[PDB]
Amino acid sequence: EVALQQSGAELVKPGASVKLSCAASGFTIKDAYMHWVKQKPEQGLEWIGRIDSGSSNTNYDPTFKGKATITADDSSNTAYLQMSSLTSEDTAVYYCARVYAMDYWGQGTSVTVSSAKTTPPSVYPLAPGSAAQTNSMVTLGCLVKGYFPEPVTVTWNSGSLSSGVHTFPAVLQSDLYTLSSSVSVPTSTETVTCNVAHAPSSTKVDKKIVPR
Amino acid sequence: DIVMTQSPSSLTVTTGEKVTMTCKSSQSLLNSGAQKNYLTWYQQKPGQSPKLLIYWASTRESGVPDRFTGSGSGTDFTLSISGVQAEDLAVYYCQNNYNYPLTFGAGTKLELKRADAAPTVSIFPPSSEQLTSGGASVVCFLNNFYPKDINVKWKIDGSERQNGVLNSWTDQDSKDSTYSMSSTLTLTKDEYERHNSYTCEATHKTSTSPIVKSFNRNEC
Repeated sequence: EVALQQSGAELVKPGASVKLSCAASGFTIKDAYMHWVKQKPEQGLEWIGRIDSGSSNTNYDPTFKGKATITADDSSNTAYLQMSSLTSEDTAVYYCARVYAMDYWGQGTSVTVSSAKTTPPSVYPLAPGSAAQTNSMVTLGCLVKGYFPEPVTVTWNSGSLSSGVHTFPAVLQSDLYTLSSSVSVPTSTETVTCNVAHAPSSTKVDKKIVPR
Repeated sequence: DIVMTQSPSSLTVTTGEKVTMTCKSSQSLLNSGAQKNYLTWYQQKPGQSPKLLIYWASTRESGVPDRFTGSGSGTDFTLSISGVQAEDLAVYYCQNNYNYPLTFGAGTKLELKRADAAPTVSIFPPSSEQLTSGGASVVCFLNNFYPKDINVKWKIDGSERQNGVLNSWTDQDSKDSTYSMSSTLTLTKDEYERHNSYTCEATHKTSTSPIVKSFNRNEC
């Protein structure tokens, strides 16, 4: 049925060129026109161009001309987006669509351009202290520093802490990211661990936070 | 090209009220033929693709709630969500589907009005391990506050260190319509050890003075 099969994600090195496929179903691309859309991180939506298969037409955005070459294998119902000599700015999500406006957007393929290698994260427990004379609040955290590529998975006590929990965005510190995770617990005495998971490097680390 | 202009980037919305977003354009999107304005209306959410709410300026799409209404004529159009819900908290873009190339606008985001909350600031000295790795980050959690605005300030021994600070902000919360943030000023072991005090100086709307959360390399 009307479906737009993308990829989800791809890590291209810088300078390189990458083609992204987009398998269609429920309709024949041949009798339609695939669109390609660029969504940059934390930014807005922006059109690339669209291959009008049937009439052979395919018009771009002057602001994309050489970089993107939009093609389309009629006998695979896949439409294509070629990305040429990639840079940072080419790092964003690439949508498949049929934006006469229709709704029909694929899943998206996040493309990360980066000369970095899949590096294992570094987990440090932010233990606190500050015991008055019973007079206290309680909150702690974890620090997943430097690893590649995204994403990573922080959980506390394997899913007993959630509310009172927080998990801010992995900021980039030169090809590596760093993610903070905060958990407020009422005053107790026993274990508040931070399980960390990174599928890439095939890593999993459960950092118990013992007081300092 | 046709420039889609839609303000503000964000609009503070109260639950159950009637919000009205606006869009405007350079060329007219009116199609003297069909006589209908070639303007779509999308909504986007963190981790989703856009969703088509209205087309032809005011024609609802199969599944958009009746509480969503299109309007506008010429260059000036609006998205009125009357009876605003929590699922309606998302970004709203207006696109041109009139001419090529296809231009969307920038978006207006809805943030649910909670009531001012003072950040619950906490600072953490580097971990044992953080230091074997020749480095030392000092994390501060400015959790749970309202409104979104607040400026932190780092400083070793009384003097502001505006360097090595990563601030990971956080999109409004669902349950409490609250904000958090994570500023961490990373240093080298010997940078961290050639000093004593470290402070997290949060300036926010609630208090009529700065929030202090200093730690001192040597306390225990």
